[PDB]
Amino acid sequence: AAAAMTATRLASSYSIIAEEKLLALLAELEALSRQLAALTQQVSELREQQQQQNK
Amino acid sequence: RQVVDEINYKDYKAVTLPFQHNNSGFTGYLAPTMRQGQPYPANFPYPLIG
Amino acid sequence: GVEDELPNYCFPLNGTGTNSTYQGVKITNGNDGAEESEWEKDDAISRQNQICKGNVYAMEINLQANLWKSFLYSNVALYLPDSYKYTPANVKLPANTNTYE
Amino acid sequence: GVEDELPNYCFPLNGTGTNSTYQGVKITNGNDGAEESEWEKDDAISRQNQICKGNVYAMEINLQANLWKSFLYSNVALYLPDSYKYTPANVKLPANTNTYEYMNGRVVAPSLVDAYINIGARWSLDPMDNVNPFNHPRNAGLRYRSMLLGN
Amino acid sequence: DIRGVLDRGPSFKPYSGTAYNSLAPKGAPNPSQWETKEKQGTTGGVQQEKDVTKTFGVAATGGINITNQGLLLGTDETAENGKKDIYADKTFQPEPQVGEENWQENEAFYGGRALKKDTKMKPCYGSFARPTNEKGGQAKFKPVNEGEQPKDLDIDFAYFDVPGGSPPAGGSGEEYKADIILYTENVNLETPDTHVVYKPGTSDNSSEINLVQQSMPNRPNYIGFRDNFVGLMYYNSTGNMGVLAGQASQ
Amino acid sequence: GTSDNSSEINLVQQSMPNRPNYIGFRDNFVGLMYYNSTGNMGVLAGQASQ
Amino acid sequence: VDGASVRFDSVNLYATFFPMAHNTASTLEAMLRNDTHDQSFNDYLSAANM
Repeated sequence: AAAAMTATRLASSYSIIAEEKLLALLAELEALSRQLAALTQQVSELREQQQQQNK
Repeated sequence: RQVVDEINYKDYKAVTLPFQHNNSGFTGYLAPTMRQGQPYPANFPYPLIG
Repeated sequence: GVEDELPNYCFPLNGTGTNSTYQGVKITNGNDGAEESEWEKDDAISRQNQICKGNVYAMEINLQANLWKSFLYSNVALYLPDSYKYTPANVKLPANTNTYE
Repeated sequence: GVEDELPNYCFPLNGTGTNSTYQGVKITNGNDGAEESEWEKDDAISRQNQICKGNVYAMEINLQANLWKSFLYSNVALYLPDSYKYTPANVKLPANTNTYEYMNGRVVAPSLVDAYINIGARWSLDPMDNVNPFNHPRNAGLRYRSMLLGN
Repeated sequence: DIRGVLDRGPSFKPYSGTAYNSLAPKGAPNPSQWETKEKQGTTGGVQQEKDVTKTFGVAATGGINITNQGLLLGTDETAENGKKDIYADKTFQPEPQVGEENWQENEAFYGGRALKKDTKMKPCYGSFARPTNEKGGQAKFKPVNEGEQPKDLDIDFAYFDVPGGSPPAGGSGEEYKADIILYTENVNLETPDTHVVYKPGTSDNSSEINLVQQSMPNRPNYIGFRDNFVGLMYYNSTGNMGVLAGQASQ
Repeated sequence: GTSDNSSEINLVQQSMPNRPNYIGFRDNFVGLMYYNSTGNMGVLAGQASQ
Repeated sequence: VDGASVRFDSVNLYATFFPMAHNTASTLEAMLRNDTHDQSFNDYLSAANM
């Protein structure tokens, strides 16, 4: 009877991205990319400049 | 109130609103419009007495 | 205003008020076209079962409004000053006013 | 529930809808067997004798059920929150929910709260438990001052 | 704060009236059938078969055309142009019908549901039938099985053609197929409260006489504790009194 | 039908009355005077030392 | 959800006393009844959990 009551009680108890974000994101990436390409040139020149003076 | 026990009672079938037919054939179907239908034994309100 | 949205209907005593009588037919072995449906002796035929075709006969009545009108007429409507009440054409009344007649 | 125990009948205006016609008969001195009638010329031999050979032509209606069912609809069914009520296909409605036009074309199924819901109980309908009860034609504290200004 | 579980007997009924088909006339018979003998023959050909049975078969819903499968509610997509009725639940839902319009609702073929002769037919007022499938399908007894297993539901088809048909079917007799179908089956018919007042005959088996059946609702009867709980705890009885003695002197 | 022209199809019209909607002033006129709104508040001063 | 539960049938409290001469248990009780010295313990964790 308690088990039957316990059996009774246990059961009884129981997005779309806006273009504003995207267009801003693309511009930031291009801005960083152009800066990154510029810094690569300076480093590449620096290695050549030392290399040629040593040679 | 005492509602029907859905768990500890076999042969219990959950009938939603647009299928239960009590007082059929004498009252409108899902609308306060004309009376449409065929007399027939009711099925929705489960008995709780007798 | 009297509150009423559900129409109230009166239904016949026999349940459906039907009058048309049909006869049983058992659609046979072949195609369900216009032939091949033939009757069988298993069902009644001549006074065979009558089936209501088409919903129950019925007639409705604005139940709530009728009570409101009836309450008005038995009440104040009858108690208006005598200048409004008119005597019927084919009846006669006593001359004096203050009398139940 | 509805305190109904007697059928309520509705009768034809003319007292009886039966329209049969008959003719008088004058069974003679012989034994009342099979061929003793004479149908004397004292009654309507053709038309006028109209008699209802059956019973009267009443039709029934549960008077008590309709009143309680109608009271339940207007007062507790039309005020359900705008998720149980649907919109008929052929009727167009405005956009915003607040406008009076919108909450006047969406119907509620009578198969909702009806004469057979929570029978014999004081249960307040749970769908409209969190619904402002002071917005009603029964808000007698309102229509007193609604009609005070006039009509 | 006594706390248990009580059980009001079968006599308990706290609502005056009925809950099932309360608006139906007190005497409207359920659409059903009654096996009987029908008098026929030129000089006597009485034949006990499915005679005047199915005497009430009120048919509300209509369809385009009746086939040997069902009612064929309406035409569909080109992939499957035929759409019969699921005789499990949506064979003929008793609520909907043709049109929901009185005028101009003339339909070529109608149909409905009815009760087999096995079910002892009772007045529509106060009749209940526990559903068998969650799709709203009315009570449908599993067909009589000896001891093996309950198989698919019990449903039968009955077709009723109008007796007066002038056109022969392509040179045949005066018969035709302009008819109305009826989904007949047995249900768990039971009246939880209402009781029959006027029973014309003696037996309750379905028959033409037993079609006449008027049943007033059961007499209401409330059950509950008494006021202020009188009588729940023994008072002024010498047999069993109850005490408030002190612990020490008792 | 999805039309309003006169025809037999449109002969079957069933119309319910619009649900009632009373419109009057609030009890005790709660609302007709600005109370506890900083944008606009009353004043009762002595007209000499304001 | 699946398994069953425990079911207490009887609970008893056990307590063992050091058998001490009544001559010195009265003296020890006399000391411990004094206001100056009384037992004092602290929770080992000694923290306020949030």
